[PDB]
Amino acid sequence: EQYYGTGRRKEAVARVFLRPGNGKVTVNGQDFNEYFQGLVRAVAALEPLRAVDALGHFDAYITVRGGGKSGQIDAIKLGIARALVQYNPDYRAKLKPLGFLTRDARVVERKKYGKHKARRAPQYSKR
Amino acid sequence: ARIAGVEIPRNKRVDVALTYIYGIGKARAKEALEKTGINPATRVKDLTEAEVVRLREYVENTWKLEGELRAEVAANIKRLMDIGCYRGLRHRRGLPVRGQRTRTNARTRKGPRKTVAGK
Amino acid sequence: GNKIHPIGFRLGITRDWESRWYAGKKQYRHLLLEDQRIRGLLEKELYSAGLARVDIERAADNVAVTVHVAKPGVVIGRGGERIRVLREELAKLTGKNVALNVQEVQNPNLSAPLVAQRVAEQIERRFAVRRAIKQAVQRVMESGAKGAKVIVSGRIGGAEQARTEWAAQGRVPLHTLRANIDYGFALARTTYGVLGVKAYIFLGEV
Amino acid sequence: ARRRRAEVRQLQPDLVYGDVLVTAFINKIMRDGKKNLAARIFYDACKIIQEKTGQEPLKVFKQAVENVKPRMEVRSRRVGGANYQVPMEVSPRRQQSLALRWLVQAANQRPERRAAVRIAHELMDAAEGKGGAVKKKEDVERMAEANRAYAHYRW
Amino acid sequence: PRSLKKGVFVDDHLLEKVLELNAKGEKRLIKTWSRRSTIVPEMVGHTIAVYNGKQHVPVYITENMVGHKLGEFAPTRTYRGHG
Amino acid sequence: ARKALIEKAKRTPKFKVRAYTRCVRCGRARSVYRFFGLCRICLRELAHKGQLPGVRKASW
Amino acid sequence: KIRIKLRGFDHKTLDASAQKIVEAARRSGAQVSGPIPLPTRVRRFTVIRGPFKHKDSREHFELRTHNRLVDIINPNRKTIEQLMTLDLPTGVEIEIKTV
Amino acid sequence: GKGDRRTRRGKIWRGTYGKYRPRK
RNA sequence: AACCCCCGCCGUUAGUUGCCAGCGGUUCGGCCGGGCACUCUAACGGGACUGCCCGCGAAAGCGGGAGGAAGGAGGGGACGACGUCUGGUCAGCAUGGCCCUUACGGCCUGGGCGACACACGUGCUACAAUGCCCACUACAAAGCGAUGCCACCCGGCAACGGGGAGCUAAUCGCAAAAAGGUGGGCCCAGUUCGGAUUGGGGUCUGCAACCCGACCCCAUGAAGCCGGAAUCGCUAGUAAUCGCGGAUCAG
RNA sequence: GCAUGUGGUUUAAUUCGAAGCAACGCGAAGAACCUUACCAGGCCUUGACAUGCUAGGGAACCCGGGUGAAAGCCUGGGGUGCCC
Ligand SMILES: [Mg+2]
Ligand SMILES: [Mg+2]
Ligand SMILES: [Mg+2]
Ligand SMILES: [Mg+2]
Ligand SMILES: [Mg+2]
Ligand SMILES: [Mg+2]
Ligand SMILES: [Mg+2]
Ligand SMILES: [Mg+2]
Ligand SMILES: [Mg+2]
Ligand SMILES: [Mg+2]
Ligand SMILES: [Mg+2]
Ligand SMILES: [Mg+2]
Ligand SMILES: [Mg+2]
Ligand SMILES: [Mg+2]
Ligand SMILES: [Mg+2]
Ligand SMILES: [Mg+2]
Ligand SMILES: [Mg+2]
Ligand SMILES: [Zn+2]
Repeated sequence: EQYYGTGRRKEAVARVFLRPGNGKVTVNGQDFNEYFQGLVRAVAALEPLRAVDALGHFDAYITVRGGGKSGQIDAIKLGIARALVQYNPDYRAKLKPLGFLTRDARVVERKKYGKHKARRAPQYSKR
Repeated sequence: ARIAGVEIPRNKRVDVALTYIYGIGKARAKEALEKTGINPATRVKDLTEAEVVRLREYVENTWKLEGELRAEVAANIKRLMDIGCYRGLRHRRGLPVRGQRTRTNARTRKGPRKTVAGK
Repeated sequence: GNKIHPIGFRLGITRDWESRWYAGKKQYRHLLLEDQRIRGLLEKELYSAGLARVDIERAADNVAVTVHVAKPGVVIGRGGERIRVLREELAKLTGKNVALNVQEVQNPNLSAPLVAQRVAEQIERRFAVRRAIKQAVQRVMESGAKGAKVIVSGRIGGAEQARTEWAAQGRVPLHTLRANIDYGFALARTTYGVLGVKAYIFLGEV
Repeated sequence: ARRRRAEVRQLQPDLVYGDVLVTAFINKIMRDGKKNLAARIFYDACKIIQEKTGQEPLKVFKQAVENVKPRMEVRSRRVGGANYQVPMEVSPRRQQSLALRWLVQAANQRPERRAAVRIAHELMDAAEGKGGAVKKKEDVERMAEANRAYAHYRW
Repeated sequence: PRSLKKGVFVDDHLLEKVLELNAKGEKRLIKTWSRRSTIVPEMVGHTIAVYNGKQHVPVYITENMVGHKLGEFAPTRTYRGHG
Repeated sequence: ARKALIEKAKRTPKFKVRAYTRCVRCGRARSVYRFFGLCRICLRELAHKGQLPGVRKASW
Repeated sequence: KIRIKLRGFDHKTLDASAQKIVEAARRSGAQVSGPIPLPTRVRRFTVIRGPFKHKDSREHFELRTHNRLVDIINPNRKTIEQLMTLDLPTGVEIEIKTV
Repeated sequence: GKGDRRTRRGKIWRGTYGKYRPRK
């Protein structure tokens, strides 16, 4: 048995697998902490799980590529998010007006010509 | 203790304390603790006298340091002076020697900024 | 000098490249250099034939020079006499398989660069500056085009004060991509100097 | 603005405790986005505070804020020939910034050698009534009053 | 500076006027336009004219002016001041 | 483009260091792409006629 | 068995070209693993719109190398000639592999 | 430092490798 | 304004050189069998309209919400109207005209655009403890490369040199991402801050590094403890901060 | 402090142009000679380049020496195809 979700956020992609059992999380083999060490947004990825009562109800098989661990953790989170409608198409009620089903459509805007870094422009006295 | 003709910073780490000579930097130092095998981590104040001399001879006799080195260097240019060459004419007039631009900038080599009047 | 070239906008949007090949990094540099000889000789001569759009499709060292032109029998001569003179004068420059065709400019007012030329000619021809440009446009919504516009742009009529002129009609909408418009840059030469000319035609939204 | 007032930035409530105030502080520590630092800066100040004056570090924060939150300010302005520094009351949120703003700004002006340390002290010292935190609060209620001479030009 | 894995450098036409007037125990002023070359110990005591832009400059060659290139003894421009 | 100075770069030189490109179409070697044998003025000017295959106008 | 590599400029011909090819390797005696979209490559050119001084106004061009790749499993002698009697796209360059 | 050459990031900045930045 | 591209969701065609959820084997390396699920990979389509609800309103619109990946144009790009400043360049090219044409035209070696009592305009690194430093430890996107990218191997403290496997490039390589993480050293110091300017030693490109190069190692360790009056940028994945890349080009 | 443009000076020349915002890391998305318009020297004169005209010799062409800073110049030899 396995329930899967599609998790994606800002040039980083994450894959989620929800089996019934414990609450151990393997993200690219490694434990949830041996991959998200002294980092605080870490334990936040699990949030979409704990607003329906099930940390200890399911296991976590994980895979990620791209981005940084935040942008992964947002995707991991968005993965456990989607993953729960494939188990309960009724959990959908609880985790949308709670906001956990959405692609953070936010994205590193393009660097523009004439502008040091897109928005930033060049300083000028003697105006 | 004292070496090269200078009393090195007591209370401080060994490795740092030897930089404080005119013959030694970061490297030539921590390699003289390699080649006299005393823990670089410890303080200059906690040695043995045994472990004092042992760095004294090696450091002093091998390299050229202190008074002798600015002396050699303040001669090695004194050399490049009377030579008539490009580089000597610079150490004299106090303009940079390493070819850097000289319109704008180039301060630390000329002194401070002596201001005039445009037109 | 504020705006943009119309053709170079619809690059594979509502137009097409003339030279349509492939190429490697080794080849593209030289290969193209060639086309700009092909199109320098081909032009320089064919002028009083009214030459328009010059395709140069390419396979394995087979060049494929098509040619759209006002007057196919001033490319030809009598019988097939003068087209041969050139068809090799190109394989004389390439060193390979010149397949130099011919394709008539059916309706001549309904293709810009021609329109541009005859006007730039008419300016070289010491004609009535305005009326040139008026009738220019005139004929274009007379042949049946959606939109017309000509831009005479020199020291005009022989004047020392450099100005510019023009007129137009119909839809001229170069901010609609999906509107096909043809640009014509000409470039008259008269005793007082040099007087570039422009011409835009709309045919239709697609 | 000039088209309407902004809605104000709806922050992520704290990951550990849960206060939205805790958030805005952590960001208001943070420099150059280096947020995994300022989170530790915060959560070591709660190890110090829970263990130097053994109560709930979280409660002291709430109080260390109420106590630097000014209530009147000098919303300066002009007539037509010279301009007057002018007493004005303060918004609900405007407090919550200047609170945390100043709490930090003091902590960096504190003399200690350590990061979460100069937060810990300037968190007790705020919720006492001393330290640079509260000094400034009572300083622009003081320039609210020792400048009350033009509370008719107030807007 | 100049690779040691590739030895010193001197121009041929210039070295030619040196070890022919060396091989005849004489000394004359040489006129060449190379500056790009490294003086060698078999030129010491020669009178050598090097060029800067417009002028051949007097450079009699002594000892410890050894491995330095020629152009170090032939200033290229003129700077005395601004007024 | 001083005419003879397209030619001081056409023919092969005394030593291989002196090998500086130039534009086939105008003879400005100041900003030239050794992929078009062309400069920036040209490359547009031409690209604006679609006379360089696959050269699209960019946007993202 | 026999693998093809199409490298062109359009996205149009390069899809067209490779789908004529994909029909006469089915009728002619071959199962086939389909038309393959590949890691396209971009060479871009950022250039000063102006002749002279006006630098910070700039134009943008992208030359898009488009890579296609189709595999023929079970290549017949009813086949191989059917695909040298199919050749017809103009801006494309074809190549033929075999391991 | 960063304009400093004999160091960790100061190499990386220049782009270079030396005794103070290895090749593993 | 829309039609074009990029990014956001999803469906159709597709399974290599990419991918690994289940099963078989496993030199534990998606390594092999097998599969193309999902990630990706490019081509085409779907979808957002004030459509729904209460309210406000003659209407257009507006405010709050339900559903939705996206909500009132979702973010970003290309896109610049009739005209002005006789704005810009005869130094890309084009050309009226005045002007030289055994000379301003042409070839050449060397010298110069880099000079330096100063002044402004732009940026880099700093002045450091939210840090500097040495180890071990993770997570990127984009682009280039068969006249080149150069895995490893050996020599050297090192730049690099020698030998040499792979790659028409999702298959091989530049490639170390860096701030972050673990562990430890520094303890307010002109400092293990800072990294100028110098002395000497070498490597490389190149006919050739004196003018006038970059890089390595050693020694030198300057100004500056966050900056006068004035003044600049940015309204959200922006500002700041950290690394990678490409063009040009032997360097 | 250094990097880069710039003003002013200096220079045999420091080649050019940019001029309030909208000139100033801008023409330079790569100045050691090259680039190179500049200056000092050694030089070339249908010329590094085009389509030719007339008189006289020469197939094109390829190899070497001498002098030289290089260019340049004086000069030895090999060669003698195509059309009628
Ligand atoms: Mg960024
Ligand atoms: Mg700028
Ligand atoms: Mg010209
Ligand atoms: Mg070059
Ligand atoms: Mg340092
Ligand atoms: Mg396979
Ligand atoms: Mg298995
Ligand atoms: Mg528009
Ligand atoms: Mg003006
Ligand atoms: Mg310059
Ligand atoms: Mg080794
Ligand atoms: Mg090597
Ligand atoms: Mg300090
Ligand atoms: Mg805005
Ligand atoms: Mg970079
Ligand atoms: Mg001029
Ligand atoms: Mg020069
Ligand atoms: Zn050009």
